[PDB]
Amino acid sequence: MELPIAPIGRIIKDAGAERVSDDARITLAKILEEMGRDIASEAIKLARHAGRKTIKAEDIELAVRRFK
Amino acid sequence: MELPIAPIGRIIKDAGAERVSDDARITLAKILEEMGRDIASEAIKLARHAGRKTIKAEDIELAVRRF
Amino acid sequence: MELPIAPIGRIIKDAGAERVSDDARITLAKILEEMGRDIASEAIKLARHAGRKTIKAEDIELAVRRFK
Amino acid sequence: MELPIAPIGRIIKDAGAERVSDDARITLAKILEEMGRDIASEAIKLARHAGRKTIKAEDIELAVRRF
Amino acid sequence: MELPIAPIGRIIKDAGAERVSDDARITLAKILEEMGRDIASEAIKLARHAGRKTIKAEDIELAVRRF
Amino acid sequence: MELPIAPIGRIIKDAGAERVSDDARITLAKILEEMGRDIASEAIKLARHAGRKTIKAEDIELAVRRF
DNA sequence: TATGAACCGTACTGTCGTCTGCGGCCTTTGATTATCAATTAAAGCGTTCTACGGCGTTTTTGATCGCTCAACTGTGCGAGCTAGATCTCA
DNA sequence: TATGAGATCTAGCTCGCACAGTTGAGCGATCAAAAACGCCGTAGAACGCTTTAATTGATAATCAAAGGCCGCAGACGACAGTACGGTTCA
Ligand SMILES: C[As](C)(=O)[O-]
Ligand SMILES: C[As](C)(=O)[O-]
Ligand SMILES: C[As](C)(=O)[O-]
Repeated sequence: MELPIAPIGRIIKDAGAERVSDDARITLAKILEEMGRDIASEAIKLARHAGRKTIKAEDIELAVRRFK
Repeated sequence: MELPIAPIGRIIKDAGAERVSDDARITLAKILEEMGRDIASEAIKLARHAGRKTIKAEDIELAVRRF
Repeated sequence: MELPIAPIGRIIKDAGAERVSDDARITLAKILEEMGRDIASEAIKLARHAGRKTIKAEDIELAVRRFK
Repeated sequence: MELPIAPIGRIIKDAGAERVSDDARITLAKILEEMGRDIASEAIKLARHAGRKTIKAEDIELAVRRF
Repeated sequence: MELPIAPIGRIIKDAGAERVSDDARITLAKILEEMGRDIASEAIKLARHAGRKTIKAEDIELAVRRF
Repeated sequence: MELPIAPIGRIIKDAGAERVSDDARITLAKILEEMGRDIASEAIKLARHAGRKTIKAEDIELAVRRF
């Protein structure tokens, strides 16, 4: 669990939530981290397909146009 | 930009990336934050529909199954 | 409708079908052609992400590695 | 090899490809043929589950909802 | 949450678990219930495709093939 | 057969089934129980690998990512 | 990874509450026989679009070079994670 | 509407995110020889179309069976409250 809980809680709060449960925060944390991992994997596959070793923003933006 | 860059960089690195550009990190940050905001909004609408004011984990888990 | 109907009908026949409706054949034709177009499009985006303009088998296998 | 190569090449061309390798055409051919076989099999099982022996469009459209 | 927790806990116990967390029991409960709902839906689609209104064991056994 | 039939029947009913055969209920029961046993076993092996003896929800959530 | 150590947080015994399970009768739906049209297979026709090169040529993909740029030490001020009290919904 | 349940708030104690050069490396460039795709006219093997004709999938109606619903005795899942073996800290 690399992602911190507090900023995500602040996200849910900024979304319009009066009160936010810790379970919701941790859940959204694990979910967002999961999506991050998947998108990262796709971007890596893309960059590796592009003959490059460094992950650029292009790889992320292209990998994100395929769910998740 | 509520989400920090370093942990996300650690995510991309743990995914199998030898080197990661800062632009990629910031991009993935904005993307994850966007998804977070949207999902949070949906969960808020669900919980508000459920007669509750506090966002519980069920609201999140149900909201993510609406993408 | 780029794809011919008869070979696809022969595919359904080779699958184990005693009798095959024409509606089923044309339907499967439109479906397979649709899938083909989608996969081709994805492979094109992948190759275009690369330094190439020509679509190679790698692009096809990678686009099919992320589903139609 | 039930499927012809040329129409599929024309499909890739209609997708927006300037130049297309033969390997890509044959690969996409084998892939589309594979999917065709799988969907056909599923549709056959579907119709066989029913009181019919003939494969109708309904069976295909229902079998394709299994990816 | 239609499914009870205790029998599932007994399942995990019969699997070879010395001690079982309640979170694990509830998790496996919701998961198994989810799978049950999905399989039930598929079986319903199957029986409705078969021109019948009653869900028979055939529909379940065929719906569980997805897999 | 650790799992009860009635709640599963209520699941199939909640899925949209007008009428449900008892054979279908028992079948889905045995299926869900089977999946439960397999997933439980996998989770047990997972927890046994992690240096813990107690099965937590994490082990289940990781075991279900094998299907 | 090994030594403990404080503390979650289980297994536990036992009690209460609900839920299943089951046999009752009934109502509806499941196959089943029989009829009858829908339609799909089989063959044979004509015509098209396949597959196959031969060359001309766009396009790769080699190799080598500055060159931005990401990783990686160390630092300070920021940021989250925690513990406890108070209330606000659940 | 009564009560745990639990989320917000306050404060502070760390924790790791942010940052600034430094060093080294992967990246985009520059042409360049060569794989390799496109073009296109040719021979031919297909797809398509169509009528014969029989197998089939509906329709209709009668029969039997098989869930649904109701209600009851008994099973067992849920729920505190308490010693402790286990987990996750250091
Ligand atoms: C205090 As608020 C912005 O989470 O409603
Ligand atoms: C040759 As083209 C214009 O169909 O990509
Ligand atoms: C005693 As056991 C098989 O439930 O761990």
